[PDB]
Amino acid sequence: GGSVIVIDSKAAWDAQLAKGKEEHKPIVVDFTATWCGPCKMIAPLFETLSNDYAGKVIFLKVDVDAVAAVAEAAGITAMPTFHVYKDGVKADDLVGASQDKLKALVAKHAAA
Repeated sequence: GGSVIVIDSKAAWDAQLAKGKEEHKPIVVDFTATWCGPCKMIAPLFETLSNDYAGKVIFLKVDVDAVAAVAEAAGITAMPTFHVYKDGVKADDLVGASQDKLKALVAKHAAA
């Protein structure tokens, strides 16, 4: 629908990071899992934020169990974990289900 893009493979992962680099837009990733309770609780917000920032920020969702290769490379240990990517590299992160911190993180990078 143009909101959250579900990553299903490493190939998709690489294509999306490249997209952020080509469009010069920051990417915010939600590393989650079906067994993660707090992840289930913050997902509604991540989606809303994706509607609120459509066109300014690209939102990706990675199910760690479904795409182990990306999860491992990303260095994930606790859920949920949020990463910000710019020009193809990790630029910032947030770990935990803090709604107030998630909002601040997105707003911060939506700017400059």
